[PDB]
Amino acid sequence: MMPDKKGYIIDIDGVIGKSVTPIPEGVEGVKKLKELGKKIIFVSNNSTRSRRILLERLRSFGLEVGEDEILVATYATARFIAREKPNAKVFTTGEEGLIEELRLAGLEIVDYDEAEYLVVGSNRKINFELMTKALRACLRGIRYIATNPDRIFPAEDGPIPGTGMIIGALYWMTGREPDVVVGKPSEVIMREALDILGLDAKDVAVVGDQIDVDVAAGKAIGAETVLVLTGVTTRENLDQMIERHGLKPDYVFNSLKDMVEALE
Amino acid sequence: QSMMPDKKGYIIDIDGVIGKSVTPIPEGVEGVKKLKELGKKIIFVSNNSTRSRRILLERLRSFGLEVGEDEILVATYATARFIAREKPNAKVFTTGEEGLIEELRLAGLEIVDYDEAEYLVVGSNRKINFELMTKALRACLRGIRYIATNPDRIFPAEDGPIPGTGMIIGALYWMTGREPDVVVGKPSEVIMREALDILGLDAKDVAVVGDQIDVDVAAGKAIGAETVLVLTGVTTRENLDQMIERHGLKPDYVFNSLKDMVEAL
Ligand SMILES: [Cl-]
Ligand SMILES: [Cl-]
Ligand SMILES: [Cl-]
Ligand SMILES: [Cl-]
Ligand SMILES: [Cl-]
Ligand SMILES: [Cl-]
Ligand SMILES: [Cl-]
Ligand SMILES: [Cl-]
Ligand SMILES: [Mg+2]
Ligand SMILES: [Mg+2]
Repeated sequence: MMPDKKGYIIDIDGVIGKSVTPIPEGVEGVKKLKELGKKIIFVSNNSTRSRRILLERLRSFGLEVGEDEILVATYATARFIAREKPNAKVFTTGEEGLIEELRLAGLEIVDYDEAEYLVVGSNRKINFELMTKALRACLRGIRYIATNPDRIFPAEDGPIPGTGMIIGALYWMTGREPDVVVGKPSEVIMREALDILGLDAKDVAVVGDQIDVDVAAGKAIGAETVLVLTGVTTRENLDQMIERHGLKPDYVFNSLKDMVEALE
Repeated sequence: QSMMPDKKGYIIDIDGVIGKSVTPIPEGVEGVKKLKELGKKIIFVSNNSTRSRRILLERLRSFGLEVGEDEILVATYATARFIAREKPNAKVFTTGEEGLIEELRLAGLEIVDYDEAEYLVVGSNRKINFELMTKALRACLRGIRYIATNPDRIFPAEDGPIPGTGMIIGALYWMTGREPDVVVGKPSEVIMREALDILGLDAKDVAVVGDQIDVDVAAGKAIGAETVLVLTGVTTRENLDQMIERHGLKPDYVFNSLKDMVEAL
């Protein structure tokens, strides 16, 4: 059996690029998928970059990509809120790229005492007072959205905290988890992706480099899952990752290029 | 019971009882003076993870109290000595502030980076940042022995709730699945049994006095000591029933202030 579908939900980091640098076989793979006429949407959990920046990044990899072909957690979070409550007042722990999207969606950036929504995103400049403000917003009982649940972001010099750090802190202090988690493996971003694709899950494959994020995301919407080995998961650690995370992908390929070549 | 039975010793919380931050509570200060005149053994037990024993001694003396080193057991000191006893000169990595670092050094411990540490020591830090949390994460992931100064999730500061040391505990648990191996501060038995061992008294002869049901009353219950709640701090006459209900525990005695407890003997 081959992973031959009408549409593809494709993770960026570890599949198509690593930070600002392209993964050559990932790029080749996406180009050939596009040439075959498949519908593609890139889905990213990035909580600090705007849709604009990631579109520019993909184009710098040599890809032809339109606005509708990228769904990033910053944008998806802002949108989600704007649909619920146009011009909502939001207090955020997050960074400029998230703030950019919140503003583009018509939302008003305010302090915790004025907020209608608490929006948790990662912040490299997080500090004790921002955490105090988030704590108090939490205790006010206002609607609480998180951009993505990632506990640990796998970086080259080692693990660093993800948005999950703030989520964890707030849960421990108040007993409150987010009302809504947007990013993978949440169904929120995934179902929005299906919507944008205009396809049901049976006609979609979800492609990524993390079993706990991408494969779990596919499982959550009942789409077939493809794990590539160009990112976090390797030939060396594959069996251990399957064990650690408790899920097996439907397919494993060295890179996206190999997945596409399996369609011929 | 409106009257207080005569205990040989007292474990007394500071914040909300004797002072609020650097400001004395006159009825608390007077209560301590009177207990000392009665010849009762006293130890102040504080969950403060940012201040050294040196600084809290100075603070109590600034309230006009005559207090010795052995009469204060603060979580910074208690944590450092707990570790040093287990492993003299242990290498430690900490998230804490200068006050904790001071006590760790005074106990003979070596402050090192996360990759060399034998213990992870979690204390609150008002200058907490992403780099420090990265370091803590990595120390935590190594599986090394992990001690927390105190478990307080929320610290009841004068101008509204602020995060406690439990913020960092919470973050690390969520990211790694690990809770501290040992929690030192109240309501943990660790600091409380050390207090009993400084007093040279069994719990049956000691009352534990504080302003928080979830910390001070819980602490006394954990060692089987009678509990006294004063109303000079977090708990008030107005919110008392709400606090019993929220925290799920009843103190043995309630007095408006430490002075009133002492007068009821
Ligand atoms: Cl980035
Ligand atoms: Cl990304
Ligand atoms: Cl392209
Ligand atoms: Cl993240
Ligand atoms: Cl203080
Ligand atoms: Cl204190
Ligand atoms: Cl200090
Ligand atoms: Cl604290
Ligand atoms: Mg990835
Ligand atoms: Mg207190």
